[PDB]
Amino acid sequence: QVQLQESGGGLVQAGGSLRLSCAASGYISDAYYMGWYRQAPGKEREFVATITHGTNTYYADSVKGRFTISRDNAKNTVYLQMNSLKPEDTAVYYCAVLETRSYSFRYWGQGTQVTVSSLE
Ligand SMILES: [K+]
Ligand SMILES: [K+]
Ligand SMILES: [K+]
Ligand SMILES: [K+]
Repeated sequence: QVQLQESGGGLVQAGGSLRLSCAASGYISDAYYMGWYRQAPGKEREFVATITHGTNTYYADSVKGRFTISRDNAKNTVYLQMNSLKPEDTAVYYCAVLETRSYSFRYWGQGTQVTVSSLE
């Protein structure tokens, strides 16, 4: 039903910063989760961060202390601020919504590529 659209991917230096955003085309309950996942070369997709109730967050340990998730409730948009970027953060980043009526359905965006370069 609702369409999720990521923006902000690109090519960034190791140690750099990048901010992704994901806007939904319809109303998302403040009590649903909006989150980020990523899929790196040769690996399965993995959880990155999620947020609900405006400010209640959870991060994968691989990114905790480097990435920040935030959310604008009115605008149905979630954001992923990346700092201290590492080459191992290179991946396609996908935003997702998890409904909390029954925790049974997840909705996915189309993905945005983030490439962290080790070349100086
Ligand atoms: K809160
Ligand atoms: K927390
Ligand atoms: K909303
Ligand atoms: K450089």
